[PDB]
Amino acid sequence: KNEPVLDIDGEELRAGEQYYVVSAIWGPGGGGLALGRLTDQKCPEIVVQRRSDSDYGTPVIFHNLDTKDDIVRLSTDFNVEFVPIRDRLCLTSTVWKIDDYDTSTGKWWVTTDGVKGNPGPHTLQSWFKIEKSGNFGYKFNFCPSVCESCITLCGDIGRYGHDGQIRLALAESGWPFVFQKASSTI
Repeated sequence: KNEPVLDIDGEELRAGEQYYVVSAIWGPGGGGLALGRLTDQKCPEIVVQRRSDSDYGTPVIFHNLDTKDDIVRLSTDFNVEFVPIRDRLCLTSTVWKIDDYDTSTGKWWVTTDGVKGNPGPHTLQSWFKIEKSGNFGYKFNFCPSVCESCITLCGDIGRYGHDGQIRLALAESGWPFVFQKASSTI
C-alpha cells in the first residue's frame, strides 16, 4: 500500500536485485557504500562510504519483510545485504545490523552479521526502512515494527567520520542516497 522506492532511472526498486547505494551529494558528498573493516578488527565487517566522488562501492540487495512482494516501499521494514564480489574475508553475514551502543562516541553504528529473515525480537537490529530525504533523494531509517511489543531505537541514518573512515550511525538528520541498478553500470 506504500509507495515504491525508485532508482536514478525512475524505475521501481526490486526485491532480490543488486543496487549500488550512492550518496545524493557529489564532490564532498562522497561516493557509494561498501563493506570495510577497522584496523583492529577483522570480522564482522562494517558499513563504510567511499570518499571519492568516483567509487560506487559494494552493491546491496534488499529482502522485503514479506518475500512475496517484489517492490521495496517507503517506510516498510526490510533487510539489506552487501553482495561482495570478493570471497568472504569472514564467515559473518554481510547483512546490515545496528551495533550495540559505542559508549565511546555517543553513536549507534551500522554494521554486519545481521540476520536476514524471521521478523520479530530475535532479529530486531537487522530491519530497516527507506524514507524520502526531502527534495532530492532517500535516507535510510531504523524504526522496526516487526515486534509490536518491543521498545526499540528509532532514527535517521546519517554519516559520521571516525578514525579516518566514514561510518553510518543513527542521527536526527539522515544523509541522502540514490540507487543505481548494478547491471547498467559499464
